[PDB]
Amino acid sequence: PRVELEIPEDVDAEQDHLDITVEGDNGSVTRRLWYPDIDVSVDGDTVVIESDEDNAKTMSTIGTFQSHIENMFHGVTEGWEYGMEVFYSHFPMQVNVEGDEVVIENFLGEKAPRRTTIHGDTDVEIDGEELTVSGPDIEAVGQTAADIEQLTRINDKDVRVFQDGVYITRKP
Amino acid sequence: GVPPTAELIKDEAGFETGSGEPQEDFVADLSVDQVKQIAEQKHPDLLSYDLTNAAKEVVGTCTSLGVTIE
Amino acid sequence: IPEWKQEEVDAIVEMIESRNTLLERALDD
RNA sequence: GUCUCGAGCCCUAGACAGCCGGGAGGUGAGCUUAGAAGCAGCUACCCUCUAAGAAAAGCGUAACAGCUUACCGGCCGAGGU
Ligand SMILES: [Mg+2]
Repeated sequence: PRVELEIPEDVDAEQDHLDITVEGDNGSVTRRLWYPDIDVSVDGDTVVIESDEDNAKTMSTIGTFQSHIENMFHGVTEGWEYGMEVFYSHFPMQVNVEGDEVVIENFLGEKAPRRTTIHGDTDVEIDGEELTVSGPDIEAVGQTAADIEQLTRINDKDVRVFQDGVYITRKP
Repeated sequence: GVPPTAELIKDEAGFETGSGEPQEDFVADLSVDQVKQIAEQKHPDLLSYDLTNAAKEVVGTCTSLGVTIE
Repeated sequence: IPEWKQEEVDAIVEMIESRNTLLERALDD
């Protein structure tokens, strides 16, 4: 099979070996696309994902490579934005971005601050009760967003009564 | 402004309550000219253009109650 | 060729004298 | 999990899926009931408008409301089940 992806005018992408770098106005994303007998190349204005084999496993990955490249195109132009809201019942939760990590203080009454590190060139902007995770790499942004929700994970007590935490509101 | 269809059948029949099983148990009765009076009343309520199809909507409550037509 | 699609074309061709695919098919007639 | 072979059916008069739009009136059917208006129960389950739209398939409400299913139309475009 062979699937040709036309590159947008805002975007220009180079390639070396198995790595594909995609540059644009919102940033640059480099990804490694490696799978048996699947050749990913740049043919001037199009990105070609081809293979000599047409089996279920090869087809699965050709379609995964397509979505990864189309996502990189969107990332370097419009970008990726995940919106989050911080909910608290009794204890006022202090969410702040201290350095290259987002810190959550006084969660459920804890003295010790809960913290997670931000993945790559992802930016976390906070406007009071709303947080917006943004950046070019969907892998980095999607994780940094998820990491924030996962940071307030509660296994010991009932999640239905103890609903405090930062949750994902908008998915792109 | 115009009252419901279910009440307009009970006025020109003489009966108040319906039945336990419709069509199988006949209670009330209407004629040919008695359905032509109820067709003149409802105009913005019904979506029918002609006066012929306006009568069919009134009969669509009658035979499923216990009303026989003569 | 389904029988209802043929009967619908014959209903649209009738109203031109007196789906967007069934309208285009009727216009070509 | 993956490979191979057969059968039926659907499809460029646009299939399968997804997304958008519509999902309307007589009437909130009748009986029951303080009330029950698709949706507690019983019975019926009828016809207008129309390109569709059940006397309502599933949640939801004290009852409404609200969310969608049927069904119809659009976007899409190649196989689908
Ligand atoms: Mg316990």
